[PDB]
Amino acid sequence: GVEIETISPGDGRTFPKKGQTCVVHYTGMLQNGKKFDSSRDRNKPFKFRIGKQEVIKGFEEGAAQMSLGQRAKLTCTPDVAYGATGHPGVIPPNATLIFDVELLNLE
Repeated sequence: GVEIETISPGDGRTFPKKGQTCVVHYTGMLQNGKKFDSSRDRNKPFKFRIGKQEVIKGFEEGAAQMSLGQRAKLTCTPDVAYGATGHPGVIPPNATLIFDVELLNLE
């Protein structure tokens, strides 16, 4: 389950498609917890493409449901990202993930 909470401004029409390399200022957040990941710290805004299952499934479905300039807010279910496994040391099992995602992309 991917739930989108978009901070309004953007264009609403430039949607990511297959084979398009896109640029996202993401920001990770644990529900009832602190941050765990941020592109704002490294300031390299994470160039990635669509259609290769590179990212987790909760972040993948929310990427296609945004547009250029928009500022959404993800709520990733445990089963789509790590809730069975848990990323060792960083993500516990059965974790519900929160993301601040802005789509300032190319292509």
